[PDB]
Amino acid sequence: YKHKCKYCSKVFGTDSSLQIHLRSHTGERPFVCSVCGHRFTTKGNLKVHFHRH
Amino acid sequence: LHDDDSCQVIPVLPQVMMILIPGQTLPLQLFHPQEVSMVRNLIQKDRTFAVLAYSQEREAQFGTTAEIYAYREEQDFGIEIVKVKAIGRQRFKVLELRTQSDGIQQAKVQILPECVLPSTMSAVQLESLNKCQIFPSKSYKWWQKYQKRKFHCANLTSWPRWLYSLYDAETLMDRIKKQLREWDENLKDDSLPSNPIDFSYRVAACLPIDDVLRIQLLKIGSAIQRLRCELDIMNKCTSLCCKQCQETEITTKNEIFSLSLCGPMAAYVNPHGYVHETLTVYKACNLNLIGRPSTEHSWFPGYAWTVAQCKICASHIGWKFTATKKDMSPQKFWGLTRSALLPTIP
Amino acid sequence: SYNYVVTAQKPTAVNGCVTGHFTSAEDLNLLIAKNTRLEIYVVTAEGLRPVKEVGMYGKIAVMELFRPKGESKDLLFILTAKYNACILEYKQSGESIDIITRAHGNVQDRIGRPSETGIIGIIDPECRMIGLRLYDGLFKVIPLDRDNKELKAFNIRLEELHVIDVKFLYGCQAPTICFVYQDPQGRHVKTYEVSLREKEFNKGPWKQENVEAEASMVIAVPEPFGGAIIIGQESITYHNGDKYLAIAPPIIKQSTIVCHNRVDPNGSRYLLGDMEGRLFMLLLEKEEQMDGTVTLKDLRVELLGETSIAECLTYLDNGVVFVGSRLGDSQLVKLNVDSNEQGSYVVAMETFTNLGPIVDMCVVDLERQGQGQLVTCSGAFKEGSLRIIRNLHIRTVPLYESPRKICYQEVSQCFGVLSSRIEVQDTSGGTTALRPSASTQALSSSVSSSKLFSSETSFGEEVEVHNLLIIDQHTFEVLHAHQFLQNEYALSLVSCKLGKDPNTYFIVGTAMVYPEEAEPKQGRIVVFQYSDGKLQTVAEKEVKGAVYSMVEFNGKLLASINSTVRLYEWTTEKELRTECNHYNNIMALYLKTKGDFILVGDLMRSVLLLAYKPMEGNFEEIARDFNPNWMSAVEILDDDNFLGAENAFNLFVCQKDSAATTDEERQHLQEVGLFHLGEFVNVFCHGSLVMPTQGSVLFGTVNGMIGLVTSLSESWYNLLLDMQNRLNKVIKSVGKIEHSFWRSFHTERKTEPATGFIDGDLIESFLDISRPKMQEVVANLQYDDGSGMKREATADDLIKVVEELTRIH
Ligand SMILES: Nc1cccc2c1C(=O)N([C@H]1CCC(=O)NC1=O)C2=O
Ligand SMILES: [Zn+2]
Ligand SMILES: [Zn+2]
Ligand SMILES: [Zn+2]
Repeated sequence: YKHKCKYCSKVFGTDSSLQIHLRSHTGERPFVCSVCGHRFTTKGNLKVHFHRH
Repeated sequence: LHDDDSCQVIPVLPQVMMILIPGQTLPLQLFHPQEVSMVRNLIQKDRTFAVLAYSQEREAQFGTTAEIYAYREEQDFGIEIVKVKAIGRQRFKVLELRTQSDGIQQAKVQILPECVLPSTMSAVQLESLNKCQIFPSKSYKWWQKYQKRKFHCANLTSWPRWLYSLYDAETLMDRIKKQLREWDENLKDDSLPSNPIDFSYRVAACLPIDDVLRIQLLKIGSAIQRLRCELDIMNKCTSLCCKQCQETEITTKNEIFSLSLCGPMAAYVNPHGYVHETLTVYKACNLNLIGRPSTEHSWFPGYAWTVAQCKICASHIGWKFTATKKDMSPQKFWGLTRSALLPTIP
Repeated sequence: SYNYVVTAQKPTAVNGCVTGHFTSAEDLNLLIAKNTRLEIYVVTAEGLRPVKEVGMYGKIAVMELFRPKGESKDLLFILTAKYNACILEYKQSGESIDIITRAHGNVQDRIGRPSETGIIGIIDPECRMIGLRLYDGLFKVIPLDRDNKELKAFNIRLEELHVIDVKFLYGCQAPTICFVYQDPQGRHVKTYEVSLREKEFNKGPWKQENVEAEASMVIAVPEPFGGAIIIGQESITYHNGDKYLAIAPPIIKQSTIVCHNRVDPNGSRYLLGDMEGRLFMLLLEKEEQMDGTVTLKDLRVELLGETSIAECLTYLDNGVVFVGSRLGDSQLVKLNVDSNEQGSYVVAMETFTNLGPIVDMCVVDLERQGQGQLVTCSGAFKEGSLRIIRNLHIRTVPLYESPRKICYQEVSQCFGVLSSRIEVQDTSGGTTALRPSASTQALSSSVSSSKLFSSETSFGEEVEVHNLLIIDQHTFEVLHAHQFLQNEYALSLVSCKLGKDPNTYFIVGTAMVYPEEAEPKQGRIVVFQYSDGKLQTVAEKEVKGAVYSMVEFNGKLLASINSTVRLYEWTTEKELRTECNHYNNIMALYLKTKGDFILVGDLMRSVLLLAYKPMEGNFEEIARDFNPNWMSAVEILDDDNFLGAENAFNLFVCQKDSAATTDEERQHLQEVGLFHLGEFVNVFCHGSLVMPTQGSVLFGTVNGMIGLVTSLSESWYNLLLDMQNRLNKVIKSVGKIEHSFWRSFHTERKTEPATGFIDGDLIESFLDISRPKMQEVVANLQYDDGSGMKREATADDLIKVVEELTRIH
């Protein structure tokens, strides 16, 4: 609805609060399916899997 | 409670993708303001909105009114998140769904009536034995007397008593509730409704069935027909397969058990507002695990979850749970999502 | 399509009988209720003299006589099953006998659960009010004032919802109710004073904490004593205030007392009937005291003898009782002071033909005259019988057991009947009979040697033993009785030739019924021949379900198995081989055929139209109509129209849509006719009892009524429908009940006006009215004769059209 995080999809009020949080997703496989909890390494990987739900 | 056969215009929340059965509860999490203000205006007038039962695309032909009974605001991280619980009420067939400027589509629906039928013997019962139609109620020799006395007057028709028992509501539930006691050890005879209408609808929301069977029961109006169709599913569809590849058996009915007080299949919600009817089973087959167990937002406290997928088509079927302490039993079980399953007849 | 329904034989079973002084203050009347008919007799010295028979636009549900202060003779209160209330009076002007309606009204309540123990209607001894038990939790009170011609009433809130039986007590300071109810803490008797002033309940004279588990009957004992007698499964008690008696006579423990009748006005002798036909005398031992009082000392029960299975008893006079029977013939019995050598005080005087219940029937031309006779399985248990019905001549063949299905085998010149008798587990291995019956007394006998079903504990309960009986078509002597397998339940029966085989066989379809198993997983289709006086099994096919229904289908055998419809072929090796299966979601109870079309139906009025495809060797579903409601019988009127019998006592006709452009439209069958018959149809049957209209379907019902359904032209239907409205303006209806209300399609929840059906009984009564009323109904009535102009109809024109319609039965 506003400033969504690219990895876990959680939305934040401002872009300030978003990158305060975006530093939390540091890991070897950072993108999370907002339905499974399945984790992926690239944004596209998550996109394909997300659209198979 | 709307009127019967009447027409009403009822708002429709566009995020909902769930076939709601009367009496079943629908949990929701809403971030968008249009829908948040939509819930707030409902909690004043009627509290009811319409939940369409999708065939999917956007093709819906029946649905159910849903009534808000719970409401909680969390204003965390600068974003107003509203969690609201609804309960399904009356069935309807859709007439026109006019989509409105803000987004919420309005629906002209015809409120479906509930077909109540008299006993199958009320037509033939001899007036001299009306005086005997009330029994001192509850064993399986007891059920042998109930049939010999309730259907004594079958001797005046061209059918026996045992056929009439197969359309007797009271008999159908005792048979249905026999098998629910197999899925739930925490299940007392009083935990189940006594009305045949409400009882069929509760069983409708409890069975792990795909949308097609879930819709088919909604189209059924007489409770007798609902109960028999439900008892039929329970008996024939012993096996549960991957709804995607359709030939991969994930688990069977012998493995269904109840982990929480809420039964063998309750609606859980994940951190981002997705609802999962999660059937808890002992053993499961043809599943690949993904990742290492995590405890974040674990629906069953004390257990760590792990994503599970079909070995064949790689679809999402559910999660494997493991005990994080050691004194707990089961030390392991699987939470299977209902949208992923397809009951089958071996 | 448009249909015409006429009664060929009026309802014969009795559902009521009261005595009193309805015609003369000095005469003793016997009033008999026959569903829609009311009969009046006067009790004589020789027997019964008929006085007047009438029909109502209703099913008579309450029939009681009463005499409010200042009335010459007794009045008649009648309530119909659609809740038409009325008070009637007898008025004879020389030879003009007429039942006039002193008051009338409908007591139906929009709100309300119809009670489990049925409609109860009681009147207080002082004729001050009519008490009605219609719905749980309420009590309807019709106050009896000479200024209440509309029967306006009110309700009283009843705690205690499940009420068993209720009566007004005698000798009370205020109108008092006495009733037995059941709540969680056992079964009880309680009393409530009824205030017509405050229109509510006041405290009752007594309330007895607990009473017998199965206390089912409340008898109010008259003014010499007071109080009430409660009767149950094992005990008979008397309650009044602090007085109490109770007996547990072992003589009544063997069956349930289900009707009673007070003998004398002081209430010291009662007749009790049970479900097996025993007739008892209940005696109240009175003790004459030295002051003026009388005290009740004890209760005593004596077995009088045997009768028909009694729905109602009524003592006439001079030791003559009338036995009203639903399951068998009604009787006049005589009671004698000294019991005969056999130990019975009961002697038969007269019987009355009761065709009901007709559970199966078939039309035969035994006399080969192209006439046709109706042969029915009727009655149940020891009342069971065949009845041969002719144009109305009724012959009776006692069976002393329940016939279930019948069919005719012309080549063998005999009948084949599926039958059921009750036997009770013996102390040895087996089960011994209750009485000698057709099954047990044949010329030759056989038992199934099948052993197809090789892998419970009966105690002393009842079991059903099923037989195929071969009945000679001329003597009706049971030529052979074949007993089926233990726990086998014979369901369907057909006679026919199969394949290229010149033999005519009896085919029987069954189910294996075990009390542990809810739905049957096993059945048999057995092929019998019967050629040289002896009955031989010609192969048997095991099936995985109940064979509910069977039809000969174009030299093949069509059959239902649970939800499956299956076509069977007859090989040269004389056995059954499956050709094709059509699996349904509905359970295939009803199975009717016509050419290549097959009609399938279940108990909830799901109607299905399959068609056999000769080029593909398969079945194809043509159309469907589901409408949740109980169905009892169904039949094919022609390739396009299907007739059904559904709740409550309704007939319906669905049709294949002629306005079908979309394939969705062609797959739904439209309802084209609705009608309230007033009877519960057990079997339709194509055939006619005689030598304009097209088709002839007979049907038998539970009350023994036999009706005929035929189809009309649109020209004829439209005309006779105008007549119905015109005859209804001139025909005086007994309870002042509208015909259009009575024929309205009726559920416990729905009522829709009748349609597509013409009441043939109303049409035929055009001939019985006089020519002033006759010329009144024809006035301004245009008529589609051969000439394309529609001329006014003369009444003498209409005598000719109705006289032709009587010729169909
Ligand atoms: N932490 C995340 C993150 C994204 C999606 C999910 C979760 C998560 O825990 N669940 C489920 C699956 C496992 C479980 O028991 N509870 C949940 O909420 C998700 O769908
Ligand atoms: Zn994030
Ligand atoms: Zn996913
Ligand atoms: Zn798969």
